[PDB]
Amino acid sequence: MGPKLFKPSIDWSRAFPDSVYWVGKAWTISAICVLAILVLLRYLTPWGRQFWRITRAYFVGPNSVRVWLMLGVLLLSVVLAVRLNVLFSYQGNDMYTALQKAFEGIASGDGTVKRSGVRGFWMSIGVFSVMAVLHVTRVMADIYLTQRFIIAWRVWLTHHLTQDWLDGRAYYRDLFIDETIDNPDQRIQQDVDIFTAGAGGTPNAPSNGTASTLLFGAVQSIISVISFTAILWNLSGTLNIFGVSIPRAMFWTVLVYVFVATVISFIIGRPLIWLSFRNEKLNAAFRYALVRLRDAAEAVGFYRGERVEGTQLQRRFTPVIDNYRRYVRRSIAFNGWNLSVSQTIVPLPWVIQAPRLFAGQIDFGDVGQTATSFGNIHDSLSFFRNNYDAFASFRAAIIRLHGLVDANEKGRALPAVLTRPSDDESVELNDIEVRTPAGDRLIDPLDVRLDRGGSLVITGRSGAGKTTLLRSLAELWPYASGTLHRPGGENETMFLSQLPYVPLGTLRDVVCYPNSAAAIPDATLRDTLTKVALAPLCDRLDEERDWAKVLSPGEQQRVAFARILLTKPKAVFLDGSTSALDTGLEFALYQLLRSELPDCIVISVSHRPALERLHENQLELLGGGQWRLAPVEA
Amino acid sequence: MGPKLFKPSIDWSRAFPDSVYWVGKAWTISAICVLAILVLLRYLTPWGRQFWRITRAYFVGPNSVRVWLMLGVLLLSVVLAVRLNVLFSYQGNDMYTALQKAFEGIASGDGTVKRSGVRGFWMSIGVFSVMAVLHVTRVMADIYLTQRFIIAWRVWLTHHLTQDWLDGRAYYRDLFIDETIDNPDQRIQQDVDIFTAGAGGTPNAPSNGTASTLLFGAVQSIISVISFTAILWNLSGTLNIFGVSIPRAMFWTVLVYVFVATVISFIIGRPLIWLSFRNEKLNAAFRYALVRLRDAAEAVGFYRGERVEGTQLQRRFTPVIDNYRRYVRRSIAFNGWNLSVSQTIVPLPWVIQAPRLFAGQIDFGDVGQTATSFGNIHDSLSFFRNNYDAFASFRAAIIRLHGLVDANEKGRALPAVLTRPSDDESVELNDIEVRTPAGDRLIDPLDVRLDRGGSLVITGRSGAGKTTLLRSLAELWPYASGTLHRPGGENETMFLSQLPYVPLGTLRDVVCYPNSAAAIPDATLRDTLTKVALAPLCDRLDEERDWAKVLSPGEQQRVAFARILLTKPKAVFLDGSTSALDTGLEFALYQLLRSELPDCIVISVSHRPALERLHENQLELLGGGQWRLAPVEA
Ligand SMILES: Nc1ncnc2c1ncn2[C@@H]1O[C@H](COP(=O)(O)OP(=O)(O)OP(=O)(O)O)[C@@H](O)[C@H]1O
Ligand SMILES: Nc1ncnc2c1ncn2[C@@H]1O[C@H](COP(=O)(O)OP(=O)(O)OP(=O)(O)O)[C@@H](O)[C@H]1O
Ligand SMILES: [Mg+2]
Ligand SMILES: [Mg+2]
Repeated sequence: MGPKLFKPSIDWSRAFPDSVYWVGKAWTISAICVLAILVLLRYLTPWGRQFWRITRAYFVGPNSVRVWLMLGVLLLSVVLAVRLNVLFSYQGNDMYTALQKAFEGIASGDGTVKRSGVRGFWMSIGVFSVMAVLHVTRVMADIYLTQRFIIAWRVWLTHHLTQDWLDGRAYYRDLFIDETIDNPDQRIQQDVDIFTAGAGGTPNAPSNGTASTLLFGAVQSIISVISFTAILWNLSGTLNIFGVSIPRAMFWTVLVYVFVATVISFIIGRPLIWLSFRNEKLNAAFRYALVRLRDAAEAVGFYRGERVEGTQLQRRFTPVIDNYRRYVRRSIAFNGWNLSVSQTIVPLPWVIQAPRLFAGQIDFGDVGQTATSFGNIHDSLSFFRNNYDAFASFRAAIIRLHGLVDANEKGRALPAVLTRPSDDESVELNDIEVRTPAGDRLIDPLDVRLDRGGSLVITGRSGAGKTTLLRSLAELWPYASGTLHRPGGENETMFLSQLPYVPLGTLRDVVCYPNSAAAIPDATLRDTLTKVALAPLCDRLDEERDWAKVLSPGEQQRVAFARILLTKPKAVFLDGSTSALDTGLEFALYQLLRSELPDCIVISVSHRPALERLHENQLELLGGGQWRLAPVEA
Repeated sequence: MGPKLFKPSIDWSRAFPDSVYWVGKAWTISAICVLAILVLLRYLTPWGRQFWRITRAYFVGPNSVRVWLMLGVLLLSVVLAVRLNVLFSYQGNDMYTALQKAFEGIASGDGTVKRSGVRGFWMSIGVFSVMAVLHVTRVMADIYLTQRFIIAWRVWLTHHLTQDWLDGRAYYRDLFIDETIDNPDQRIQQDVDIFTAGAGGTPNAPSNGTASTLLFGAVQSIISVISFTAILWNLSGTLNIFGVSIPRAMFWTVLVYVFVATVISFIIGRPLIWLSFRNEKLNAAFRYALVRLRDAAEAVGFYRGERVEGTQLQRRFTPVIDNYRRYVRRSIAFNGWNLSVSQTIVPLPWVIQAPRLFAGQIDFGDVGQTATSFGNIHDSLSFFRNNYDAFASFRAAIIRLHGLVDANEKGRALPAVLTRPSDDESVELNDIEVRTPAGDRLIDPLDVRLDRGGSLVITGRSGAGKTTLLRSLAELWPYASGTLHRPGGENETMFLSQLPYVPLGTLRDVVCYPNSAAAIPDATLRDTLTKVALAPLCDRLDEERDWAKVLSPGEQQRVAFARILLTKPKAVFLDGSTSALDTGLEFALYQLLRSELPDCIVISVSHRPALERLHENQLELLGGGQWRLAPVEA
């Protein structure tokens, strides 16, 4: 309380050479405990145990020597933010220190403290011109850095998940597992963005800095409590209320005040998670019902069915807007509580340090410098309930993804049929039985053996087990028993489907489907198209329009016979394959196939009685188990 | 500058009875010009001319007497926010007025102004206890109101758009228009939320108040400039810089300072729109390539095609992350400019009103009350460039939707075939010619006439014009010419498709497809299923699993013959319909159809030569135009 002209808090020279040493002391002692508190979170927390299984291999191994070095700069770019906020309070003390001398020198009649109290006011603006360029050049050097880390996380994670999805035929076997999951188109396109952005339940947009990320919004709000506690601890008073006498009231009041409002802020947003998990599923079972309609547009027009289908969208839409009107009724009562507790504390330090100012105990700088600090350590400890709803939707993005990796791990543990390679050319099978998930019986244990040159046709009933035998002989059906010896290899067992399939790309990839695009010489790609009477498609081989609804269904089978000859297998199975072709061109194709390929074991399924002149054995399924194998004659 | 104890600015009694009259004066004079400035925006602005065509009928007509009454309360709940912010400055003047008397009474030796200067300090907290409950009970009474307006906008708009999509067979004819649009599954599920939320390019989440909406963030930032200009205008000084002498410098400096930084903030974010339109299309042509894979899972397994399809996702993914690394390079240089101009103005009023305080011109209240006002009218005029990027993505949500309503209006202006109702039972056609969009010729102008009891089969070549004639006779194909007389009605011309189709719902809707669910008596729904040998599906009629991949393709045709008999038409066309059934059950079905329905004009397309014993006429297409019509014998 001395009548000296002006006393600055710090010397302001040897201030920058001293504020570099504190950063170097507070970097390492933060990092070597942050790694400990993360490693302690991986083991003993059930929302974080499922985190490491999702994104394991990106952090260990040899390639992760660059990710940690990118991560280690962002801790520096947070300590450098706390160190500026300390000096923004140490500057703001001096204005309210100098403006008391500059006032009372006028009323006291002094002429040497008014002249020497205003020299401090033209000093404290001199700090606010260099501590305000470093604040602007930091934030613009922070948006660019944290926008080049999550890109290299997303572009690796959405490649790691797809290769595990379609690795082991797990894109088909997931429909037979017990606790089935739904619409995996959303867990790759959409819910990898929210999981790797870390912000909320919202995808990232190019303005998210470090201060809006759930991991780095916490370490910034823990360092900024340890650093701002050495100032208030030697500033509070001994408030003697009735009863007991508190030694330091201001520092110990906020610590019990935050704790009561923290526990109440956790038992309100408790079912807030499962109301934000259903909203991402009900708005994904709605967008499937339109994509099923769009590329089925031809068959709905012939039926005039625009009044039944109009009921289904209203039946699948109305539980979305009904599961939103009880989700907005929860996130008002929770958000109305964390506003009514962050307002009724703001005129607190102005009344506990009020009578110590009208008496000469302090000198008007400490009131403002106390208000700035109490409005900082209370807000930075208020991070752990004011950002709870933006953690809830994030925790519904970890369960949603973890239900995919642990659904194609249980997708390959179902039984199948064992295959072994033959020695030269033979298709034999010892015993094969197949069933139905209801628990029926289709085929009894049967036996057959075929050699290099041979043929076989399978006829039977209308819908009693004729494709299921083909679905079980390629390791694609779960309920079966037996073995198989095949002429194995890479592409030596070519199947075809009862319904035709085309790919998505250009016309150069529609004809060479199992092979790649450039592995076929273009000089004789067009020549084999003339052998199957597709002359007017020899041109326009480099178009780009979709071929799903352009070609006829009778034109998608003659292109498959071009797919057979461009791979040259030895164990071709094919069913249907002439559902639209007339008689007169079919056996011409078969006499072409026999004369271009001498020895391929043709195994077919047909209904019209005009193919038995081309096969030497015949298997008939009477349905229910009784089968008969016989050679044909005349 | 009087030495009186304390002078409050307003009387603080008859303050609430006077602050109600100003709200009533500032409500109507705001509304009757806001309607004018909106009506002037509808006509003469090309981003707003397309706005009224999207959402026209929700604002005119008889039902819109409730929407305007819901809208008129939110203007009151914004004027009530500006009127509190005026008094938050009129309160904050009094602290810095009283704390000068309370200081200089200590140094001057006075004992009757120190005692009577501190009584003002225990008055200005008495205002901060009632003007802080009304701030909390307003915001929590504002989140609830604006969350029940956009729900009743979304739940009407996403119903208005779908009924216009599939009204006039415009879900199929859009593939023949000139400037084709893509993936209309996204313009209904996703891009109705951003258009009706009004916030940014982000969907709404249940914490958006009035202060985060592009319409009501502007009227709140125009009233709050007219109201805060009567205070600074009688407070600035006459700053005599070298050269000319400005009469009122502080008020006229900010007005030319915002204008220079506003024009520069518009020529930086100029191509920011078309970089935020491509991001919503490239992340919607990626989510189609997985939904095409998921329900095509059977045919890919037989082909082992997991290496070509793995190239296509990487070919369709990499221009998404490449159209993001030049979008983050634009929204840093723009966002680095509107931060470097909202920082270099903040120590301005502390240095223009500095020497008027160390001399006794003003009395330390006006410095703070000037700083609070200059940090308010500068920020509220800074709304029109600090919220420009969140307008750009919104303007890419109006073009994206307007390309849908103006794409099924041009989707029904294509030519077709004219139909007229017959008198009793007759299918005649005068002349019909059909073509191909390349400009080929399929069928010459032909003629045929059929009566009550009759039949016809159409055979021909492999893929030369046999379904296109059926696609043009139901007003579904654009390139055709001619007329038709039909036995019309509601459901008296039933077609079938060459590929079978099932609906999505339960098993009660898979068999009664053009009719509704409850319009069929359940006592005889099961009895007609026994006539087509579907006995073991008579049970389990109320299941819920999807029937796309459960039934066989040979089982989806015998259920269609149950769809025919449950509607009883007179002019049934059917093609294929026996692609999987063996001989022996087919003519049993036809002799069932002839014996349950006596007179229906059966018109079929078939390839196997076993149906000509059931028809009396026959049309043969030789391909290229030459056709022949003849009766069959033996
Ligand atoms: N974009 C297109 N949309 C529809 N048809 C096309 C298109 N481009 C070409 N076409 C022609 O349409 C014909 C399809 O014929 P249609 O629709 O009658 O099937 P189809 O010949 O009856 O098949 P099938 O005879 O095997 O049952 C093809 O021959 C093809 O030349
Ligand atoms: N969820 C299911 N998945 C697969 N098959 C099922 C399922 N439920 C029942 N099935 C049985 O599978 C049989 C389908 O037979 P398959 O797959 O061999 O077709 P298909 O009988 O060859 O058809 P078609 O003989 O007309 O070509 C049906 O008879 C049905 O009883
Ligand atoms: Mg089958
Ligand atoms: Mg056809």
